Amino acid sequence: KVFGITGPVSTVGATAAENKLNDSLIQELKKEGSFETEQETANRVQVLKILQELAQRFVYEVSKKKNMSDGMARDAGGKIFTYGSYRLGVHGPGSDIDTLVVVPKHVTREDFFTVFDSLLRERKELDEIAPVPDAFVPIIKIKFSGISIALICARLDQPQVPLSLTLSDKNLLRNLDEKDLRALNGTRVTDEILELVPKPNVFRIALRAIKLWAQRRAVYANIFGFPGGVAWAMLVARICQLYPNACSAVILNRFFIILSEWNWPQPVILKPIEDGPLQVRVWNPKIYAQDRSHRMPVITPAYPSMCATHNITESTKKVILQEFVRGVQITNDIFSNKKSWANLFEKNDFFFRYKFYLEITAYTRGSDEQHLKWSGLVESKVRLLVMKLEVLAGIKIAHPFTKPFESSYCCPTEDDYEMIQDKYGSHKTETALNALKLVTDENEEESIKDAPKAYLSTMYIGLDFNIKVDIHIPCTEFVNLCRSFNEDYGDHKVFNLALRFVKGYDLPDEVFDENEKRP
RNA sequence: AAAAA
Ligand SMILES: Nc1ncnc2c1ncn2[C@@H]1O[C@H](COP(=O)(O)OP(=O)(O)OP(=O)(O)O)[C@@H](O)[C@H]1O
Ligand SMILES: [Mg+2]
Repeated sequence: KVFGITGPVSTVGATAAENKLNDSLIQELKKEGSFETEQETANRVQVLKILQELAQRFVYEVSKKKNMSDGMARDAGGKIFTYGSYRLGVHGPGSDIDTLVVVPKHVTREDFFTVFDSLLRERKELDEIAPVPDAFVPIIKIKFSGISIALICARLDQPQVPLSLTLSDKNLLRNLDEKDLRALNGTRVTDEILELVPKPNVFRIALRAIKLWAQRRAVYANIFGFPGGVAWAMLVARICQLYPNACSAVILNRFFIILSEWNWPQPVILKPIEDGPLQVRVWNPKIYAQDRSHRMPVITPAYPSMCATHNITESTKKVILQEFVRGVQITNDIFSNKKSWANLFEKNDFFFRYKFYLEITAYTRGSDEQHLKWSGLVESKVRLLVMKLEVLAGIKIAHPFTKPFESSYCCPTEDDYEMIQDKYGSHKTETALNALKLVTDENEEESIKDAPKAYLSTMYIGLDFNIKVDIHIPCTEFVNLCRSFNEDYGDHKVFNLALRFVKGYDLPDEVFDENEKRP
């Protein structure tokens, strides 16, 4: 049993004391809501039934539009595969379902963003929709029967996709567009990770703990330059390979030690990187300057191997490492009977730890869908601002928080919209925004539900200075950069973007939870 | 072609 590219660090098995801490770890995971209910799971499976119905109808309808016979259009098939954390079996109650739609050659992504998009919109169950056709991997994001779904589409080079099709055959990848290869590899990567760990259930528990920890410590969000689900999965998988007989609790301790001691940017790799024909691009820092720039590379096992942490910046690297060091101290303390699992999973203090914050607000006076598009675009560029800021001589760190803050306002007139852009983002002025603000208290209320809305999504970057530092160049670049995608958001009567420098004590109330109090 | 699954 060779798992991975080296032998194990240790084949020593778990002691009674370690197994006791493993039992306690699992109980803390349960208490903290790591595992969804049976009903919640049933709800996911029901969505998957509908998505398959839609996928096949999608392929049939496209086929017919391309003048194929009734019988041939049916034979074209189409199917779905899960991928991501639900397929891996480490999802929680709040996790999305990642769904890959596999379609034959005559069905393209333009079809996906027109016909399949159309089919989703017919559904009474559709709560939200935000198509993102221009992304490294194009996606339709939806909320369906209250469940977040991520939908991507891979076009195979064959006339038919039978329901029985599997993705094991590497021949299926021949000559495929880069975007489709990435799509198919969502599913293939999950399956290979499970193949590459000595004890899948030890791996699953350890990963559930790392997902909870990373969420709590605010080091989980691919979009903002932190590792996402697959990067965290592969990191845990590597530790599992190195300690094949350890319990999950011990894997956590070793995870923090090994990854804090790791000689970054040496890559984390789960299996020898497969060579392909010269037509196919594989992660290789010797050939590609871009790959050489990856700060903490975590490489997917599925051919062709890619880096799952391209978005990591100098600042987010420093934060991840700080958190690993904390993990070492706390897990050691847990194993020496001084601390609890609860201590490890304690919430971050992002909004207490810096003197200064840069506040980024995307405004939309329009539909919820328009706001999802605009705010999604802006959110996707925040890491670019982080990178521009962190290279400025006077900046010690530019630390992005991992989730936007959403709010909406009743906004009957053009003048009201201009007022909202004035008063928001400062605790000094934020009380004046009410009572236009929508709350879970009065949202049911006919006047509130019926009113035109202005929507806000606000992101924060924590700032620490090497010292006033002039930050106008990165900020102005960012403002202008977002505007040009392309002319879709140039209308200032509907879309706006504002950046605000804010000191810690003037941070909005939204930022602090019930248990917490303003500095 | 500034890597939103
Ligand atoms: N940056 C990336 N590099 C490589 N593959 C990725 C990347 N981001 C997403 N994926 C693929 O898409 C899948 C789903 O992405 P998603 O962001 O939903 O993460 P996940 O693993 O499902 O975890 P969770 O949804 O619980 O946060 C991943 O598991 C992975 O296979
Ligand atoms: Mg997911």
